[PDB]
Amino acid sequence: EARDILKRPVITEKSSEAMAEDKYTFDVDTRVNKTQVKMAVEEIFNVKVASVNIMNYKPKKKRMGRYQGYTNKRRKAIVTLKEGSIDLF
Amino acid sequence: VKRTYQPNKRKHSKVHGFRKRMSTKNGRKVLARRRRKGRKVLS
Amino acid sequence: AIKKYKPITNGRRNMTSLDFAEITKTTPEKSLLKPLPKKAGRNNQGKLTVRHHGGGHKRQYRVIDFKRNKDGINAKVDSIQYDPNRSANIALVVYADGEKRYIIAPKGLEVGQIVESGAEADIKVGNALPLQNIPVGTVVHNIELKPGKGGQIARSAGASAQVLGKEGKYVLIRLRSGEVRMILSTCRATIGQVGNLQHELVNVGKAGRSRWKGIRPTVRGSVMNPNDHPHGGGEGRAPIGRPSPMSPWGKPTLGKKTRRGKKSSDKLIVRGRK
RNA sequence: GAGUAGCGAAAGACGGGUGAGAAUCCCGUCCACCGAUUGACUAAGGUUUCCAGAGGAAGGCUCGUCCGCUCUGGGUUAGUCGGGUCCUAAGCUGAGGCCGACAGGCGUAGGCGAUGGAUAACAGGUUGAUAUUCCUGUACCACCUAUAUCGAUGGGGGGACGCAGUAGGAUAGGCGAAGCGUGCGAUUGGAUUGCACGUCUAAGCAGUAAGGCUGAGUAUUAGGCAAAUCCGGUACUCGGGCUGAGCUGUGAUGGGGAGAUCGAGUCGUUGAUUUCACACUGCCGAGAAAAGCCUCUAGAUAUAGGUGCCCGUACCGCAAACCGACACAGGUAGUCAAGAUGAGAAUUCUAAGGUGAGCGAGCGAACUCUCGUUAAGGAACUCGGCAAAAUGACCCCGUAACUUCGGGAGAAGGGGUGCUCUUUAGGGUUAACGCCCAGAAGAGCCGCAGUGAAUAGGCCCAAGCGACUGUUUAUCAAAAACACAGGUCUCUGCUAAACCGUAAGGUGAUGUAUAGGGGCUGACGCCUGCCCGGUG
RNA sequence: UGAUAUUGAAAUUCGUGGCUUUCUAACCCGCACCACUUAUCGUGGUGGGAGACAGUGUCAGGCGGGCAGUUUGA
Repeated sequence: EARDILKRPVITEKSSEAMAEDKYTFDVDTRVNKTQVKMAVEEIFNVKVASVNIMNYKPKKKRMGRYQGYTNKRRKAIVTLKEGSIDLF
Repeated sequence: VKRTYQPNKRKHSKVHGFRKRMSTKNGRKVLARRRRKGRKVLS
Repeated sequence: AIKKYKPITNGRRNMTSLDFAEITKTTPEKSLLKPLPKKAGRNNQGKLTVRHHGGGHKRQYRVIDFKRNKDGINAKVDSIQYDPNRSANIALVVYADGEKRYIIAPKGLEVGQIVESGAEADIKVGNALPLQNIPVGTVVHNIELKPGKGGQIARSAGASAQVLGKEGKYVLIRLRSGEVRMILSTCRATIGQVGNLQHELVNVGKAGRSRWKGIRPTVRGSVMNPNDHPHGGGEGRAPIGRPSPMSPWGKPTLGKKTRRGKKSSDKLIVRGRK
């Protein structure tokens, strides 16, 4: 594990403004805690984490020829760093 | 004028719903019936 | 006695009330109270099985001692108190150990005097003891019916019975309704009359004061329809066009007797009177 | 049918701009409308309607360059907010159990279950879209590691509770100031402290604080399922604790400001429907439980660094996002709520803030609707004064029969009410001045009219019915019908009668003949005659 | 409301049968105490009360608009 916890990073306007500070955003597994997201970011990137905030997002409607269908439900986590940087590039 | 049907999330699931249905021998008959018709929602 | 009101309003025109001059304290003893949620004439199934019961004031149950058990240990009356659940007042008696419990207050006990139980006590107001030890001609109350169970007869305000005779193991006695009956000689009773003798001369006065007591209104059978009552139907006002008046379930309800035969108390009762 | 009915309550105008196209979109100015709400919050319910770019097929009762509509990109951050890892009520379930053709019904211990009890965070800044959640500052709570005590699964205390009434202490808020800050100073006849605004900042810590409650010691022991130093009794002497709004400091040396990097934050007075608080007094209708919490014993062996999970969090929310098939004149719990006028949360006009109603332009026929006025008469109208008109506030003088002595009563019927100037008695707060709240007498001045607008009973005489407040045919009947307080008859001795059910289990009732069930009558006053042959 | 089954014992009495008494072993107690046991359920033990009655099955008679199904000319 610890690579099942993290799925992919988020890259938008509000997230690039957050890594002007030391705040990094990922999209994580929908069944994990704060304390697993914190102990998985150091095992992968070797940083020192100061905090983790999590959000649950619900499925959104989406049509293609006016159809049924919902997007996946999401869980994204903002981690603050005390020591280091994550160059996700 | 007040109308019938003032909605209520918690009343709805306690009077109609899976666990209520599966509690009675006649509620399991409802759910069997809807399965052999092939309804997409059973409760 | 009976506080009478001035006719300031049509509501309080002819309305009376007790003065409560006997009640010494006005707050229960906290360690002797239970909750009493209303069950307003509705049974297991949730259906109304008794008419005219409803929503009154909220009440707590006080734990009354109807079987006087502590024998040969004196008790001093500490307080006379108000009980919402019965028509009589109650007394708090402190034992010589430090054990408090309520008692139904007799007609003539004041705060301070002592009481006691058992088959060796004085024949005076407040005492309890078996019926073989009571001299003929005493008025008693709180009379047991099976030994050990507790008293069941003569527990309303102003209620008493007096001993009449003695058989081998039974005892003759006449109840408040004038019926004569023999009770087993091992069943206790208390000496005196139940207090609160002026409870019956109260004039309730309002419709809304009987709603405070928990009584709900009565519709006469005559003003119903034929699917509701045998008395329903008719042009305007009608007489009872039947040989006998009937109840809302169709039984005869004036003069027709309802006590059931082959009872084990058919031996024990001597002179009948309702 | 027919280019006919309708286009769903209410005010817009013009200028500029954008565009292929403008009454309808965006910006501006003026004008209007709500303001105990057409404002600000927040439950429920709805589920992406929220935000930014782009679009004009359909939806929108017109148009549309626009949108709650279409397109593709985004947006919801918590040890302390609300819920779970805490408690229980009604109810719902229930090992064994009891009952029953089957199916199953009931029920014990034990569990589930808030609309209640418990429970540690505040102020400021910030985005197009979130914030007691992010950021800055300052906190508090639980646990963990470094550097006698624990204590019931059990006992006791506590928690812990109704309704009404008045007085008081505070504080929030409002108001006024030649108190002081800032920023103006007039082109219409005048004037120049003259005109407008501003006048402060938490939790936490540690101090003292109106008010409210109330003897404290020692010895002892037949009770609290065993125990007890705790509780409950008894005998004795002798007669300061535990709660509580506010206020002061200091926070924090910062933060916010009417404004020009600097920048004032005084005094007086009115004051709550908030808080002290169900406190205190009174009444009878006699007013939850359980845990946290504090003790008792059965028993048992003080600074320095860290750790803190899950779910909700967007937006609408008296509404075009909710229930009414609609962007529908209806319905939808709770909190906040300024100024003038007033008893007022009434009335009329305004503030903070929001809005101008998703078809218009003309013309000013009949007839229909909603509103205003009317000579002379004044109910002649009509089934019927139906509808309309008239009364209407505060003050003073006055007031009939009849009565159950309470009433009738605002009975009736009259008079006053604007402004200016003199002089006159006091009552809140303060050392005074001040600052508020009220009165009396006189002399004048103006008009058709002085509660000059708005809002605010028409009265009287006599008769029938029901005493009275109350209830009822959701959607043609509100009453003389139903309730009722009181009266009477009757059944019922307790596993009570009565009622529900096949029974078991229940209600009655944790009641006990001054109690309970049923029939009739219907306050109170004076009374209630005859018949027991027939039916019960 | 009777007969009969569950249902037994001893006596007195007048005709092997009935009647009435009394006794207790069956049956009953929404009855006290003690265990299971944290328990106002239940089951078991122990005292008391009642007792061959009552309750329960089968068969029989009365009552029975409380409730059903129907008829009520041309």
